[PDB]
This record gives sequence, structure tokens and C-alpha cells, in this order.
Amino acid sequence: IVIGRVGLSFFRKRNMPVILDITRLPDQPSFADIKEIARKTVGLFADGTFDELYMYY
Amino acid sequence: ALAPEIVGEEHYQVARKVQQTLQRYKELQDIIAILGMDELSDEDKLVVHRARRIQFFLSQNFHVAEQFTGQPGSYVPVKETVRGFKEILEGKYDHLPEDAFRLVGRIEEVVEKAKAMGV
Amino acid sequence: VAGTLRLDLAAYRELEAFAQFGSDLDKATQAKLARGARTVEVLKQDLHQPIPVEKQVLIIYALTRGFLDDIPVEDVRRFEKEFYLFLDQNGQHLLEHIRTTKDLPNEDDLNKAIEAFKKTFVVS
Amino acid sequence: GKHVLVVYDDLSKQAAAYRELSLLLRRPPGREAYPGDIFYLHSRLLERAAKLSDAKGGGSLTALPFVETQAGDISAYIPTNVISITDGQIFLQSDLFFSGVRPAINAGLSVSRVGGAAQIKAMKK
Amino acid sequence: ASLRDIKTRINATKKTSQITKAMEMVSTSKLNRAEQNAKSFVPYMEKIQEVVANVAL
Amino acid sequence: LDAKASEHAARMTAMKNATDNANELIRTLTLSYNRARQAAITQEITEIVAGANAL
Repeated sequence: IVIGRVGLSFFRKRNMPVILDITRLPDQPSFADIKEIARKTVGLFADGTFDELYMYY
Repeated sequence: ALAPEIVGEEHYQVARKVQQTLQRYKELQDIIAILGMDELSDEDKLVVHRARRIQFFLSQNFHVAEQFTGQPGSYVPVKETVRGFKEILEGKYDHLPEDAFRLVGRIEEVVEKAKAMGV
Repeated sequence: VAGTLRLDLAAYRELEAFAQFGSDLDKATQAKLARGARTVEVLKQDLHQPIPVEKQVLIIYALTRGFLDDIPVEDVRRFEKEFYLFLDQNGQHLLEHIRTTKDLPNEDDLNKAIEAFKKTFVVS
Repeated sequence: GKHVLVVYDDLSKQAAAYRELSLLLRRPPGREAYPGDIFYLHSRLLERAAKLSDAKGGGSLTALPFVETQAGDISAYIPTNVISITDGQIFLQSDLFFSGVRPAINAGLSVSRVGGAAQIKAMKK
Repeated sequence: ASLRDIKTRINATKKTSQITKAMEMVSTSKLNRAEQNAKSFVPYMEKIQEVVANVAL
Repeated sequence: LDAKASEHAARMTAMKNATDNANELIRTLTLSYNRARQAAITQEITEIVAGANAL
């Protein structure tokens, strides 16, 4: 799961399995800006799609 | 002879606007070559987009240059060229590829060339 | 009025590189950019049409006192032309005062005349 | 009535030689110490290559003058003098040469003033 | 290099320098705003951390 | 939020470095321009005088 079009382009050029992205975020984002993406990410853990979360920043 | 009372107000305004756009485009090249096109504002991006098409549309195929171009030349009346440049400035042809504007003549020839190119 | 005009123009020239970043309203210096743009519009002039010194003084006074701050920069030339016509019609006392004493008229009278013209000007 | 090909392997070297002769003969110099008629020298030489008419026998002479530039400066005095005379030029660049493209012809700066008429019909097409 | 070429390079570099200086100052203001925005988030994070530590353990 | 702060700080530092490098380049280019200007003036004046006293 990638936040940012530069990382999106990186992974697309290296042909990697990206499933989610936001690609457009304000300079001073609020919680409502990433509420949906965070909700989907945490839901995918309980959904059984994958059993581990690592995050890099 | 480029005065409002000689060529007409519309001709004068179109010519001055074309010159202003090209002059603005000249200044943008220095910073484009360093920082890329992505860092420009939306107004500067539109300026570049229209200036490239204007510069290509200033080209023409001459009758005496068949030995160099491979195609017959064209003759363009001043009313036609004024109207074509006015339409380009207004943005009627922003969706056309910029290579379709090279060495054509009238503005309808740009549309025909782009149609042949498959747009 | 010339000192204020020069200060505004110099401040604009110093901040010209920030014009692209004012599009998202990054800070409150954008008033200087707007004033400089209007100053540049005011200083333009056509061929073989010199302006009398009293009219030049009045238009520069209007610019530097903020009366053009709500006129779009695309309308400043037409504003100046219509203002000169309005002056010829109604501000003859102000023009005569400037011509005779070489000094500005009363500030209140100038403000009243400018506002009277401004409520009749129509923004394009 | 024959056809001739002539190659001058360096015109800049006779330009230097003519400058040397002119200075030794006490003729006052001009730009870059070159004599006044440095253009006339090369124009007089190169105007004698031509394609004769049918009444003159139809023979031809064609010329390939050479000019060596310094650091790729095509806008120097002698290079511009020679360019203003001939019917086109082929410009070779070191940066193209090392980037892998050989014979390294710069298409933007090269031109032929006879182009098209000097080609087979198929090649023209 | 000729005088014209050197003069063109000088002017281009001056324009680039002005643009970069403006970008630096804009980024400085944005960094200040981002720091205060991050500061405004601390109490909620502290509260939820304390609640989770109390309950889940 | 941490990432956004890091990004803004990184942009500020990078643009500061770019501005400093551009200023240094401007200085060196101006020095070379002045040398070329002086050399030119010397060359034309020498050629003029050589032609003049060649007569």
C-alpha cells in the first residue's frame, strides 16, 4: 500500500503488486483525508487477506 | 506598418498577444531545463502548451521548397492567418498534437493532418 | 505621491519570484504583489497621448491610496480613461487647484470625488 | 565532357599559407591578421566547379572542400566564409562521435542546397 | 565559450537561483506549520495510548 | 504527520543547497566573462594598431 505518486511510479516501473494508493494529499492533511485509506488498510488485516503490517516512513 | 490604424484593431491585438506569449515562453525555458515541467504553475503550463503550438504554426510549406520538403507549397491570406492564430490563442485546438502544426498553411490543414495521424 | 509609488514598485520587483506560490495563498505579502501588478498596469501609456501633470498626480494618488485595490488588473487602463473623462466633467475645481497652487487638493474632497466616480464605474 | 571529383583536404591550411605570404609581402592585415581578400581566394577557387550545359559538352566537376574547426565552433571567421560559398555542408561532432553514432553527422546543422534533384526517384520517394 | 554564451548562462543561473530561494522560504513556512500540526495531535494520541494500555493488557 | 514534516524539512534543505551552488556558479561564470571581455578588447585594439602602422 503506497502513499505518494513517486513511490507509485517506482513500484509500477519495478512491476510490484500494489493494491492501494491515494496519490493526492494536501500539504497539511487532516484526519478525514486519510480516514478511508486507513480504514481499508486496517480492515484488510481482519479480512484475512494478509496477516502482517509493516510501514516505512 | 504594425499599427492599429493600418492593419486593424483585431490584427494588432492578435499579433501583440502572440508576441507576449512567445516572450513569456522564452523566459520559462531556463527554469524548465533545470527544475522540470512539473514544478510550473498551471498558468505557466498552459503558456508552454499554447506557445509550442503557436511556434509550430508559424511554419509554412513554400512552393519553391518542394525539393526540400517533398510536398507542394501553400498560400495563406492574411484574414485566414489572423483567424487561425486567434483560435489557437483562444484554445480551440488544445487537444491537437503539436506535431500536426508543422509546415501546413491554413488551420484546417492542421485538423486534416491530425486526422490522418489518427487523432 | 512619487515616494510611495517608488516604494511599491521596488517592493514588487523584489517579490516577483513569489508570484507562482501565491496561487494557494501561502502568506499575507500578496497585497504587495497585487499593488505592484496594479502599479505596472498604471504606468503603461499609448502612443502620442501625453497626460497633463494634474491628471497624472490624481491617478497616482488614487493608486497609492488604495482606491484601485478592488479593481481587477485587467480593468485598470479603462478605469484610468474613464476617470480622466469623469475628471474633465466634474473635477474641474480639483484640476484648477492643482494647476494654480502646484499642491494636492483637500484629501476629503479628493476621496469624495474618487468614490463618486468609483460607484459609477462598471467592472468588466 | 568527362566527370571529375576533386577533394581539397584542408582549405584552412592554404588560408594560413596565404596569410603568411601576404604578411611577408608587407600587405596590411585585417581580421585575425588575415588579408582582405581571404574570401575572394576561396570563392575564386570554388566557383570553377560546375555542371556544364549541353552546348558546352555536358561535363561536370564537383568539389569536396575541407575545413577544420576549433572546439566545434562552426561560427568562426574562415568556417563561415567557406559555408557562405558552397552548396551545403556536412558537420561532424565529437560529442556525437563518442556517444556511439558514426559517421556522426549532425542533421540539424547539416544541409544540402541541391537536395531532391540530386537523388534517385525511389530514394526521393 | 563566447561572451553571448557566458551571458546567457549567467542570466539563466540567476533566474534559477531566485526560484530556488523562493522555494526554500515557502518550504520553511510549511515546515513550521507542519510542526505545529504535529504538536496539535499529541493529546489524542496520549489518551488513546493510555486507554489501550489499560484495557488490552 | 511525521512524514509530512520530514518532507518539508528535506525540501527546505535541498533548495538551500541548490541556491548556494547556483550563487557559486554565478560568481565563477562572471569571473570568466570579465576575463573574456578584457581579452577581446585587447585583441581588437592590437589588430587596429597593427593595421594602422602597417601603412
